Amino acid sequence: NTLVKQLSSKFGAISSVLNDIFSRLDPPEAEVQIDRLITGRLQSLQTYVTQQLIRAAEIRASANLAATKMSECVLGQSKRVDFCGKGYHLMSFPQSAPHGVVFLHVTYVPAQEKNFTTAPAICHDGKAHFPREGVFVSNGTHWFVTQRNFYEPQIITTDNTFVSGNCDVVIGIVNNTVYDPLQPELDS
Amino acid sequence: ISVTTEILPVSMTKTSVDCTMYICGDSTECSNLLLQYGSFCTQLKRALTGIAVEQDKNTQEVFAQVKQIYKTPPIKYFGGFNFSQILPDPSKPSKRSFIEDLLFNKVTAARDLICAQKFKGLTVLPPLLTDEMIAQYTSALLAGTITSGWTFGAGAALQIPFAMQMAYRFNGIGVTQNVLYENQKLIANQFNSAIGKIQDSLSSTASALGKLQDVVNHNAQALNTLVKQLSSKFGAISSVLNDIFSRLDPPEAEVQIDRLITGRLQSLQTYVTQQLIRAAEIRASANLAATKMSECVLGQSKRVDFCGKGYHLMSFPQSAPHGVVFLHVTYVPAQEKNFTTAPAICHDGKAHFPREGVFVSNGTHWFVTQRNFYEPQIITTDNTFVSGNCDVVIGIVNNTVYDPLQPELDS
Amino acid sequence: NVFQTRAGCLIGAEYVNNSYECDIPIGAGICASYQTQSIIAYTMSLGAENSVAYSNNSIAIPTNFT
Repeated sequence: NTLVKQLSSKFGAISSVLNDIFSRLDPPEAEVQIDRLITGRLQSLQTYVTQQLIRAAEIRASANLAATKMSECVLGQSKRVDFCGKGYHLMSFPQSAPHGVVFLHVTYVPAQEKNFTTAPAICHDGKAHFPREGVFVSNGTHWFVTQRNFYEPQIITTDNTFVSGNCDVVIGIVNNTVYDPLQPELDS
Repeated sequence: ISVTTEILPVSMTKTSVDCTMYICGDSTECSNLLLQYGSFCTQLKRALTGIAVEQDKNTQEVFAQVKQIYKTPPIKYFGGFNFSQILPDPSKPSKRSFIEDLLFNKVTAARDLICAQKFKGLTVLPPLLTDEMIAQYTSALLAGTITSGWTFGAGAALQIPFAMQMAYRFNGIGVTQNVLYENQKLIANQFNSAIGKIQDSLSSTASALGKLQDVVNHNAQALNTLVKQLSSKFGAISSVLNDIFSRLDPPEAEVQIDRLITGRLQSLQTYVTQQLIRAAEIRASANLAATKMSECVLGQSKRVDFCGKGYHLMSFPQSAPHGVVFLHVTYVPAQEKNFTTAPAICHDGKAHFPREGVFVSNGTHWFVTQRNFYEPQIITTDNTFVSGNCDVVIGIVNNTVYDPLQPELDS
Repeated sequence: NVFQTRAGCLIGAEYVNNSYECDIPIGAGICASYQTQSIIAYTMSLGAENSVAYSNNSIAIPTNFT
């Protein structure tokens, strides 16, 4: 619209149209006015082209980002934080829109938290025990092992713990019992 | 344990230009003559306003990522780690930290240049967010990462002791937790020494903030050349237009005025185009900084050479004039030793492959060890699995495997 | 009325001591909005204020998902 509206400028000439300039002045003198008009219009069109180029570069950057998002979020599962949504990414769906794409992100969010008391290791039979893929918790009386992102208490055993060293070097260790699931069937 | 510093520019300086004062000065005749060229200044105002709002959008996107403002509890024990230099200092009125103060002091009758440029139609607008608000965002992020961990980037903040968080990160990089639980004091001392070295380097070295200084210098040079362009004839008798009007008749004064107007308009166009290109580059840098903040501060990244040189552990943000600074805490091995290995163990006519580690030998015996730390253990059936006979694998060796059940059968 | 901000002088808006999310950005941490039947200029609120209970031996574990 502004490129169209620039056509009414005079640029210092005697008129904004060409036919009256050519129908009122001799060839020796109309040249200056014609040159002024031509130079002004050329400058306007060049400025338009430059702005279009810059905007095209920005659109290209956005398109590259969208292509990367389609490659990772949709065709696979992403471990990147805050890339395919807020939370823990599960999956995604694409939809089309005029000059654009819309991504629907299905994600997982925890809720209904609860407090607990924990210790890093358990000292038993003069040895320190560490969890394999969980965390030690206590409800005030007993001790359990639970997964990090969901509450699922379990009994401490040898199958879900591993031993390394004595229990006089780790800060915060506590005393408890580790249940051996081989002897009770052997003694029965 | 290594700490590394990274500097990223975020935003630019917002500028506004007055056409009439810059071009025609205080002369009314030029003001009347200027109207003939049409709409050449509304476009300039639109472009400059777009850049100005873009800068605020950049800052808001980079820094405003937490819904709630957290505070550290009064007790300052975090398993031996100090953190007293990066946390807010209530004594100073700016509510900033030591490193932040050093960074701000690092980058910097008679009439000031700012007033002289203002008196020619070039003005600077203030940003939406003051420095105090950016400091508060940084403090909230630091408190959230110290107290909660990475849980506050995907939901509610759940408290966890610092040692257990470090154990989880060690498990993430590929080392078991017992290493941390047995070398807590050494790791804490290394971290404190690294922070002290960063302090010393910041206090002594004064060339670590090149990028922001380059941005400031580029803006200053652009303004300087724009101002200097006002004293060129462009082919007329003189730069000053009142002398042109007084000396000679209107018929040629019109030509001289047209020459000056065209030259000044061309200079303004060039300035606007260069500003647009620079703003695009700054926006790209801001997008990179926002991605880095979301990926290295609110979580742990497995990408190589992204959140530091080495094995990534964690990171901390700090503010800087028109930019952000990242402190990356990473893990690097040292004191390596040679060993002899084999791909599998042939025992009882069966091939045995390790479950997590690698097989090593110290000259006479054979052990299984984790990949990134030397911790030998006896080869048993608990850390090994069997697949096929031992006449196919190339390089298999002979040894014995211990079964933890037969000893109990006889005892 | 008259108010003096680091971005200049504001006429026609009344300053209040509360804090809301920004609607029209003026600058230097000052925003404006149309509320109450009047125009009010205020200071931005970054967000809600929170504190987390931290100790040697306390953890928080979720029990449900969304």
